[PDB]
Amino acid sequence: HMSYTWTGALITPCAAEESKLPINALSNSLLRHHNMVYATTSRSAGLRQKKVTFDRLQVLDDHYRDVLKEMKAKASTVKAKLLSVEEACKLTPPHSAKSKFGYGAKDVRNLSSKAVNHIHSVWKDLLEDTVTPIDTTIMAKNEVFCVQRKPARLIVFPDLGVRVCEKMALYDVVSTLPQVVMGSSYGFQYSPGQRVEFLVNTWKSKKNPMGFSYDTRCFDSTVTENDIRVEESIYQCCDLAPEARQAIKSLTERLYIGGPLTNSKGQNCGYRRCRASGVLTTSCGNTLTCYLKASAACRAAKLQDCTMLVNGDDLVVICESAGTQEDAASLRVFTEAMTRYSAPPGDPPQPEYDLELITSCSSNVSVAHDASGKRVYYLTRDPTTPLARAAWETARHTPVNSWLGNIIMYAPTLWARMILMTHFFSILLAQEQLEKALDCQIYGACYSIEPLDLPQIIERLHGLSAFSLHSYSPGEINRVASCLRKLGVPPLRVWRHRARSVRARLLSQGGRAATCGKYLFNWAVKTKLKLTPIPAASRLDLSGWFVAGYSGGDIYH
Ligand SMILES: O=c1c(C2=Nc3ccccc3S(=O)(=O)N2)c(O)c2cc(F)ccc2n1CCC1CC1
Repeated sequence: HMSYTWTGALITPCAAEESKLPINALSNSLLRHHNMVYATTSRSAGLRQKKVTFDRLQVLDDHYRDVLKEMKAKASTVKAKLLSVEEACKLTPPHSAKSKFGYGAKDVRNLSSKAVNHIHSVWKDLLEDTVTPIDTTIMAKNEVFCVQRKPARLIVFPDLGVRVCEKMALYDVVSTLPQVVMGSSYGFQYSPGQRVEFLVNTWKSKKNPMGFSYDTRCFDSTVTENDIRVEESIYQCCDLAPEARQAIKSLTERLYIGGPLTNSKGQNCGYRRCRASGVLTTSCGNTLTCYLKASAACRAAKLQDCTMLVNGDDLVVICESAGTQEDAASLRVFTEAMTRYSAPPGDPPQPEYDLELITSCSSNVSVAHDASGKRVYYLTRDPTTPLARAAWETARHTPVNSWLGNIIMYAPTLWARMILMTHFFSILLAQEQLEKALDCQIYGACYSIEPLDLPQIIERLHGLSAFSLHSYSPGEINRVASCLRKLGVPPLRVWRHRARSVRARLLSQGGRAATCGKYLFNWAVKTKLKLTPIPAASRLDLSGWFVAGYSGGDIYH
């Protein structure tokens, strides 16, 4: 029951790929250890293929079926609607990969006759045929990391026409069903601050809290045909139009369960029998399957008063401690059960008795103080990957601006405020591009955002306290400082000096620019200004933000 079979044809690129960090006049102001930063390319795709190709065995017991029955009971309450062709078209990113059949994303977005006629033909084919495997493209992702090299991850996706049809059939389902089935355990319904609140309140709900993260090794490749059919059975519990039931069956049989892999040159590379990383249901499917396996494993291990938090393949569990020795024993049983369910561990899970020591969604809770001196919890992460990616983006325009996503999601953090805000506002100022909209990605969806709207966006997501936090923990400060030394980034004292300059330059611009100076860089002046609620912030349409995850799902706004 192999995750993949291969022909020996290579996974090929679409254009020249760079692995070495490009350097321009701005690079050394941010990062001097250029050799630490690299991008993955198709040259490492063979190594990735070896890692993700293996046999999956699955033994399913009564705990698994009991949890599944409960999930299906909750799913039965969901009513989901078909999207119109127009609605689905307007969800397509402007720079989404063009179709092989003679039209592109902008043709889709404009509702061109050619595009709309083809989408109708694809839809009719889904209704009429529930058996023929749907072709997919396989490509090596180009992502940036700091050394200590990862092989490229693989992306697998069907044609643009099919992607639009997935939205028509499943957008409402994948946006609504997860929170109904999993309630407060569904992670993608939370902003960063909401996630912190849930984690803190859950920790406090236990007499003697214990928590752990669980890392499944190569999750997508552990997902079996069984798993994908079980997912479909959950979708079909919803109140759906008959037409939608048929399209969902067809997509499951023809696309989600598996299909042929074609490289960028049109050659057959092999066949997939595990999760595709580039379909609409990747996020919802991984979340449901992870929750199902983990909930059943909790029961196997007799964990007391378990509360889970699930975002795709990323899992956190907080429960009542039965003692340190008993806790470690329970985790072994948990892992054994997950392994039987085809979710074997990467790193073995570790019990933690301090909430700040748990990492999940690459992040941890930490504590700072607000302007009144109150202790406030907030979400942070190790800044190594953010800074490596920011270095790349200093010298190259990319389709997704990680620095922008990171400023939005980690606005309250020491590193996002002192380094990312300072560095990028200085660059944009110099080019007068503050008002130019940029694409970023949050929970898998693409947003087009004007940097000048950051103050209002931050206030809405994090509150005004994001502009006032200070007295960060020694642990957090020490981690940031050591990261800077590692990458050869100037120390925080240099960044404070630069932020005073950037703040003054923004204030001299007037308007929204001055608001950025005032709010984003109040921390850099000795005599702070008041900072009152921004009237524009109460006006922003942040509907669609933090409802669901759509990683690989080709979703825009
Ligand atoms: O977890 C993320 C995700 C995210 N997490 C995921 C976790 C598991 C599966 C799929 C995703 S995903 O591809 O949908 N995206 C982001 O897209 C993200 C983007 C930012 F710009 C900054 C931080 C981000 N974080 C950490 C923030 C923490 C509240 C959860």
